[PDB]
Amino acid sequence: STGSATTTPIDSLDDAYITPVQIGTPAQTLNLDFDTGSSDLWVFSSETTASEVDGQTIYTPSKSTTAKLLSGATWSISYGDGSSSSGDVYTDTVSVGGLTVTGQAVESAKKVSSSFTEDSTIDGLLGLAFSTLNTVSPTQQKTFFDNAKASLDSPVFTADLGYHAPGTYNFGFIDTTAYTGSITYTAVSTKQGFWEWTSTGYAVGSGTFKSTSIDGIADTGTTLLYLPATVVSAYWAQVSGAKSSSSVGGYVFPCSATLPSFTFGVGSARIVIPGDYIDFGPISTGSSSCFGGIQSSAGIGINIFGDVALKAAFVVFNGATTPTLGFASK
Ligand SMILES: CNCc1cc([N+](=O)[O-])ccc1Cl
Repeated sequence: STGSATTTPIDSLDDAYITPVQIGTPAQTLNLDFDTGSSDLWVFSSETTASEVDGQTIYTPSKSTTAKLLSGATWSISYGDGSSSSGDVYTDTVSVGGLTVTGQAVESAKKVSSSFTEDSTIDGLLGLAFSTLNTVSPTQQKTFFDNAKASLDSPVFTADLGYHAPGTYNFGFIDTTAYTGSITYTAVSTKQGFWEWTSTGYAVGSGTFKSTSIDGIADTGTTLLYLPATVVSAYWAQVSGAKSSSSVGGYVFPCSATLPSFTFGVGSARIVIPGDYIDFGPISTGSSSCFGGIQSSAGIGINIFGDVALKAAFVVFNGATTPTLGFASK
């Protein structure tokens, strides 16, 4: 089997991407944030505290003839940005782009933190990291991809995120028309439950490539590119007037600037992020200070190849017995 679904930016900045997901019978379609940095499929629901729902579409398990309470199971997750959610668990039929999993754990939110409530466009998350990170207790549950894998034509999914435009998540096949050149594959460590890999270096603009190992995670659920402070300082030093602002929480730059590109290495291959992908717009409405799309990972504890980086590539998440990651230009 295969599936193919379009993923759409939630706003004009590509702050996140949403993908429609069918849950239950008859189908209830919710727009979920596909997150290769976590492993829970959770949704706003008829059980979510009413004051914490503000425009989201909710899953109502009592209206699904295939929903069954997973007795005794609960979940609770905290994300790297300080947001959180928790609740109980149903199993139900879940379909993405024509690919159907029966018995998928659907984690129903009883509580969500304020940043989820305030984002009316995101109805939940669909985790695509390794199932060892799934938070369901006392019986840990499998991700949608892990449940689908045995049925897929090939045990892979691909992320093809757009810049200020829709893109595609495919399951079970590699669309050879969706990228240019060849796909370069690189080793993955699953020890932390992430799609963790090692970039071979970077360049700023037209500058020379610096060969240096940069461990980090491929995370579709993170907006920006978080890299070591040395790398980030070298990037922003090429932008007149750019500075790290403690009050804003990262590097800002004059909105009048033209940003240089940023290149990262994948083995001997190179992925070029155009400068415009690094512009996240005014820090507040009407400001001439703009927020940068490359930020320091110092204090996060891990480097994160988020959407800023991934949207410059066609990315293969190869879930074979020994997982690997593939990157191609596009
Ligand atoms: C932006 N804070 C909530 C949030 C977190 C994530 N996350 O992947 O951690 C995704 C979407 C939202 Cl709306």
